Amino acid sequence: DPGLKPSSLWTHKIIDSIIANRSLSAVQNFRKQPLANKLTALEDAIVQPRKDTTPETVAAILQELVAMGALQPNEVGPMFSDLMIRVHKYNSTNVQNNLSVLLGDIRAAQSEAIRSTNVGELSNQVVLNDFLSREPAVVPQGQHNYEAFKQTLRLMVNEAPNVTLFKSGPDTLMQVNIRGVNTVNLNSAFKNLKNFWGVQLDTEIVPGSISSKLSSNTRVLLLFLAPFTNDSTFTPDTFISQIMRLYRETVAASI
Amino acid sequence: RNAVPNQVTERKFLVDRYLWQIPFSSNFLNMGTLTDLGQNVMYANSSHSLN
Repeated sequence: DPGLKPSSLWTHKIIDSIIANRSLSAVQNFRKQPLANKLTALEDAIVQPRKDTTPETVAAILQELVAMGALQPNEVGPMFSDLMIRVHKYNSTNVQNNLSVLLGDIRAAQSEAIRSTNVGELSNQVVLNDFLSREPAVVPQGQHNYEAFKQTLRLMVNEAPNVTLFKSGPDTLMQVNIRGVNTVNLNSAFKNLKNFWGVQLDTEIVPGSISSKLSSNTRVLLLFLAPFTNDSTFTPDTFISQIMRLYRETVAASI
Repeated sequence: RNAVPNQVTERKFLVDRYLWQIPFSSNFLNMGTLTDLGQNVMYANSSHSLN
């Protein structure tokens, strides 16, 4: 999208995510809401607000002419309001079909670029390179375990046999074939691992209160990446370099 | 030393540049811009008068 599309449409979608397809997470968010936020989602079950898709369809083909290099990016400023002022005047069924056929040729032009190049084989990397983008890329107390953790995570995406690595709205999940607790939230695992990069195992009155703050989410992520690392990895005598040689030898021994 | 007895005292106050605000909430403090008692006027067309 340019984008002309809003994000987080939960005020229109939380009520047919409970009735249709029976989401338990949508129920837990819905009971939490105040009474005013709750009544603005009960009407959208009854009547759904109809949105005009004309300016989103016209702006879809102005971005294609930029993508083909037909016109400069400063020209979709004036040319968009010159094409919307024409379809407001001469609006008819013969025009509304002309927008859809041109829009149908945009998706058919790029779906041919997907099947011929076979980028569906690299569908794991596209979701994953989008995830490692908005990250800070410079952590305090770390930065050699942090760079090496991403490289062993990109290695698991390419070398593991069947990883789906899909995403929900806000975050990115990751599903492997170990049944049960397949899924790992990669986003909330990097907020738990925000402080635990340059931690060294020196200051412990009792063992614990460092390895106990590792939640059950990010502990499973440290279990999936454990066979695909080495000792020529995370810098030695740290906290994360001794987890990854503990979880490696509880998988290489449990065979 | 020569002060008069039976001195009645009396008080007052001055408030300038201020409007006496009365919030419409259950407790009289601010939990939100859209108050809690302000949300419970929606149900069954909810018409109220006051004086």
